[PDB]
Amino acid sequence: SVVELGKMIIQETGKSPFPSYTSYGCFCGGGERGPPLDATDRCCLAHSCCYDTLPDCSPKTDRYKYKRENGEIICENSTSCKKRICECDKAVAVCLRKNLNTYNKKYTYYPNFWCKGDIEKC
Amino acid sequence: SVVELGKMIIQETGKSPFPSYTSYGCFCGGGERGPPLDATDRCCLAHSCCYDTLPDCSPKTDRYKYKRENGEIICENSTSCKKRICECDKAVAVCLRKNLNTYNKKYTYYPNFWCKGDIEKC
Amino acid sequence: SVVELGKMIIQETGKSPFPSYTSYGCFCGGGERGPPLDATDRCCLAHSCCYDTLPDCSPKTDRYKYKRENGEIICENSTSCKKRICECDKAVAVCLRKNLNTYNKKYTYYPNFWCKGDIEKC
Amino acid sequence: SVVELGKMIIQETGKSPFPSYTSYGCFCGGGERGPPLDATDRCCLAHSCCYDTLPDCSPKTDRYKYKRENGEIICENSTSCKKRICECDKAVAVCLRKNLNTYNKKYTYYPNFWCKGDIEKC
Amino acid sequence: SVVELGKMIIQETGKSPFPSYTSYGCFCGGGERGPPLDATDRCCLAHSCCYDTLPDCSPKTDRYKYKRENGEIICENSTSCKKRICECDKAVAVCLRKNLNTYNKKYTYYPNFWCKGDIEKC
Amino acid sequence: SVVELGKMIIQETGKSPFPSYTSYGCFCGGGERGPPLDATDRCCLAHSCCYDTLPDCSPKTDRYKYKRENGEIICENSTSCKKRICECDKAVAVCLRKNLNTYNKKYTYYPNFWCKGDIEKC
Amino acid sequence: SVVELGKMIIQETGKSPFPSYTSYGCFCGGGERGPPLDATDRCCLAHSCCYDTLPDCSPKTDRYKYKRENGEIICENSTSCKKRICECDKAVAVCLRKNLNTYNKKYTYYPNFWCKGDIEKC
Amino acid sequence: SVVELGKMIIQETGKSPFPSYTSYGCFCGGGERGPPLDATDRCCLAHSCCYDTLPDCSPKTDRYKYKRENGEIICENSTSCKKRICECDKAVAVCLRKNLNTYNKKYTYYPNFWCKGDIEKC
Repeated sequence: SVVELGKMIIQETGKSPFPSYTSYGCFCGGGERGPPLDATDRCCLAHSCCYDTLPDCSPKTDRYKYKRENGEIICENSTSCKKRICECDKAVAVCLRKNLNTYNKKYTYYPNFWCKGDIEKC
Repeated sequence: SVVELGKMIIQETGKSPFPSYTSYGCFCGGGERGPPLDATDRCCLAHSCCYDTLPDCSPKTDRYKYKRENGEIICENSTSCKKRICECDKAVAVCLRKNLNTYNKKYTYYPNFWCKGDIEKC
Repeated sequence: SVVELGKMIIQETGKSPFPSYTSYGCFCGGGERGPPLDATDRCCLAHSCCYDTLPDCSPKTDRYKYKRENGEIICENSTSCKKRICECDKAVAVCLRKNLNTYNKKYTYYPNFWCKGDIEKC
Repeated sequence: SVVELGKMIIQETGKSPFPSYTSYGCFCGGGERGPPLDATDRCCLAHSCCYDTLPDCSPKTDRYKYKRENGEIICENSTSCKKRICECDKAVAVCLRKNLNTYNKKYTYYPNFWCKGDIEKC
Repeated sequence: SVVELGKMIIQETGKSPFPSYTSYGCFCGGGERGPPLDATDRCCLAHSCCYDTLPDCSPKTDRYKYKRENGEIICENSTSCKKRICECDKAVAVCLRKNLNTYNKKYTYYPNFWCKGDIEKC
Repeated sequence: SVVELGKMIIQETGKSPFPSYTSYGCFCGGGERGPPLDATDRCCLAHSCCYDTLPDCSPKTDRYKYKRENGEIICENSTSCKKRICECDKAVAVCLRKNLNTYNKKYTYYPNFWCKGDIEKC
Repeated sequence: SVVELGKMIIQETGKSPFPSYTSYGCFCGGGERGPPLDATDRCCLAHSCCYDTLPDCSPKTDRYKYKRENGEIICENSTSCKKRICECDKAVAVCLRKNLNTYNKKYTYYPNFWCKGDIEKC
Repeated sequence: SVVELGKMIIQETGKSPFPSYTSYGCFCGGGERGPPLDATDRCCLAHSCCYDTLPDCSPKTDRYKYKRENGEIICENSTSCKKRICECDKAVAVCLRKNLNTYNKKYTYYPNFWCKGDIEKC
């Protein structure tokens, strides 16, 4: 999925996952302590929470297929995980895009240890 | 603490002290002679005045901790100075955030002949 | 003169006073306390000093004329002030051009805690 | 000719003649008093002198044609005037392009009353 | 009094009269034909109409003095023309500032022959 | 007309054809293969389609006149083409304006592998 | 290899594929129609031709490994395709580097009517 | 020592260690595999090597002080470690400033897993 997630993101945002979103805020690129800095950071917390609903999968290595149809990303259905994993990544990509309006260049590289809130729950 | 103030600013105003505020107007990042240029500048003058009520502390260097509850910055209490230095910084970060609407980038490189009035009283 | 000087700057350095020099370091555009930041800043300190040798003139507001011959500035001499003022300006523009090799853009918005030392003597 | 010359210019430099060259330096867009500020301002003086040798014609207005064979300007031979005005324009567009490495954005808008030099000899 | 107007303008807008306003739109820096390109342009048409209520004087030349005061330009009252002229100038400067939020960088240099509208009536 | 269109674009969108629209999407400033990128791009496709209904005209070179009521563009009549070509341009110019809210500066330098869809059918 | 190629571009040129090359001229990032704008573009054309001698492969997607030894790129050999694809990439990366001396940023957003010539011969 | 080194950095280069050098090239912020990407990157390697000559100390953590006289860093000698460490930090700070002429913003964030060279031997 790392490959698929990356593709979806440059595609939906115009920004290369690395470094625009790999360490943005408190949750983009991983993280469990916030609170979130902004909406973009929220998209990331949601994404993680999403992956957490797929313990029977390997969201990072699971390769899958997806197509575009009238602007929307269409997830394949060959297998359960591929579909669900794709849906997680599809959602975060669309969310990042819908939130590009408040994307903050200076939040792109945010020191993880600055996030000291309690561990998020989902 | 100058370090903690920097976080508050980054997190609150959404800008990084350097270069957004280290040279803003007659008082941001330093300065004693006015008159202040705008609301933002005045935030810094007030900040400067707040520090003058802590002659028994070292606001620039005394390191302190803070937390974020309900989106609000909550100052620690291990020592009165840390508490007091922290409250000064919180106010300036919030005052800067409140006045982003009149933030003028040019005051970040103002004419060198501008801050030549007489020292402001607190 | 302030007008004639700017055009000198413009023709000699290729840069417009604003925002290239009106706020450079501790002395360009104004300032009494250093220490100067670099060769460029020192050109302006020397310019400040040069002006101080003309208490019988109005360096900043007494207009004058000058020509260019063989690519060099040639000051007029209708009045003595006009001549001496013009010489001061010609000198700074030449020093500015000459030091373009160390022109630092960041000194255009240096930290507000710099330039707070002794007043330089001419 | 305003058109052909116009065409050649953006084609060679990539800058829209107006407002990029119509008032650059002392000689772009017209001017007899210098001295030139840089190489670009000199391409425009060379241009003017090339038109000065067409009392044979109306170089500013006369219309003509030219081709782009192997990335270059080839003038037509329809009539002497047409052919000789095209060579004036071809020469200045190439000249300007060749000197783009010293084109100064702050010379783009240069007031001609700053050009005190005596009328330029060819 | 092109001096007073010039000063008022950088002071109020941060922009050098030349070249940021000397040829902006259809009316900045002269013009009887619009329509105005925008708010900024409308400030200028206003200014020139103001000057038209002064056949009584010579707006572009009668020198005068003003006081900045508490952020509000304050005109002098030695002569009528100096007061009337100064008021027309102040108004255009405050108008430009107030409309900096729509100042268009590519309207800065706008060819006058593109303004075909009828002769503007005040 | 290409000139007349450009003026229309500057007046209506507040953006200069170059580099704002000369390279936008798969159709602005040229292109036949889609699929169009966004609303701005479809304006151009439509525009290009509008030109196909004028096979007996030379829309790119045929010069025409037009006025401006208050803000509306009014096309001349001298000939059938000038009116028809002009209406085509007024159309795009107005379309480009109405869709500024989704104008994507990145589509100005979009991926070189993006316009391989099928030749669009008007 | 698109991923490996990009990393070679970053390494060899110091520019990221986006947006420095993904839309450069008629061939970088894609395109089959010239004429090629310059040397840099021509590197891409040669690359495209290089990719064509690999119909038995999936140059764009077959991932490979490589090392940097004494300043040089050293391709892998696990399979023939991986070796050949890598050699194609290495040569363009180096080629792109070798021509940084004529890199033109405007070719990053060239006119949309600029690459509709003949399909180039390999 | 993260304080001393951090301070030396901004002071010498004007760039905030984080995020401008905390992950630059293959060696900034730590790392043992290259090869180095450029001049800047080598400074860090040389810095890592310097620390390696101090196994009897704790260079990354050990605190110490320094002074700035006439623009140079002056290390203290309270203990040997503090002196040796400080000279390491100073060296890298100077090295960085000295090579800002090639600082590449595309290298500010370089994926460390892209550095596959053999473990550097100082």
